[PDB]
Amino acid sequence: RDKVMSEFNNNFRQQMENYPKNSHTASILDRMQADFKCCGAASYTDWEKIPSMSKNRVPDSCCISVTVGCGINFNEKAIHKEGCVEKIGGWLRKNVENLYFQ
Amino acid sequence: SSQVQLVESGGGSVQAGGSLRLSCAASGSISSITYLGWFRQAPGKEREGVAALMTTDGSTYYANSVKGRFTVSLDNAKNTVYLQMNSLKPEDTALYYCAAAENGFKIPLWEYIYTYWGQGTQVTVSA
Ligand code: NA
Repeated sequence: RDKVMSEFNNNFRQQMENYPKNSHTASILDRMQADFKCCGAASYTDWEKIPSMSKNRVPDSCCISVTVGCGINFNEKAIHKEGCVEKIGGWLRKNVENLYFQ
Repeated sequence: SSQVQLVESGGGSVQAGGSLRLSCAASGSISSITYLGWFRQAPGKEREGVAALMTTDGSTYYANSVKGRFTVSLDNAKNTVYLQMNSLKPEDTALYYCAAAENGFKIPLWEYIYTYWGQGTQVTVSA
C-alpha cells in the first residue's frame, strides 16, 4: 500500500525525532539501520536535522563497521549512504499479508 | 529491556487437531505498551509473527496461516495476554514468544517494532 509507505515514512521520521529521547526507540531504529544497512529516512543527511545529533554525528548503527562511537565525526565512506524508508519500505510492501492483516 | 518483563506459560505437547492456550504475564512499566504480540520460531525456520493485539483499540492481527484457528485476547485485570490455539497442525510446532511494543510504528506482526521479549514456551504438535 501507499498507506504502508506514507505511514512508515512518517513514523520513521517521527521516531528519528524521538531517538535522542527514548533509548527503546533508539534500539529499534538501531536494529533497523544495522540489519537493513541503511541510515536515516531519505539519506544519512537526515540526521543533521535531529537534536543531540550534531552535524557529522550519526547513530553508530549507520556505520558500515559498527563500533562504539563510530558515528562521531563520521566520514561519508564509513557509513551506509542509502535511506531506510525506500529500502525497508519495499521490503514491507513485499511482505504485507504477513505483517499487517487483521 | 528490563523496564518490562514478559513470562509465557501454557505450552505443551498435543496431538494434531487439539488445542492449547498460551498465556503471557506482563510486569513492570507496562502502561507504555501499544502492542502485545505472539511470535514463533519453528525448527529450522526464522521467527514469524503469529498474532498481535493493539492495546489502544483492542484490534487484533493474525498471520494468514493461523487466521480462524488462533485468537489473541487481553485480560486487563490480570495483565495477561492469551493465545487460544485450536485445530493445531504439526507445522504449528515451535517455540512461541510473547513480545511487547511501545509507540512508534504500526506494523503489528513485524518483530522489529517490539522492544520487550519473553523467553518462549515450547508448543509440540504430533502428526
Ligand atoms: Na517497542
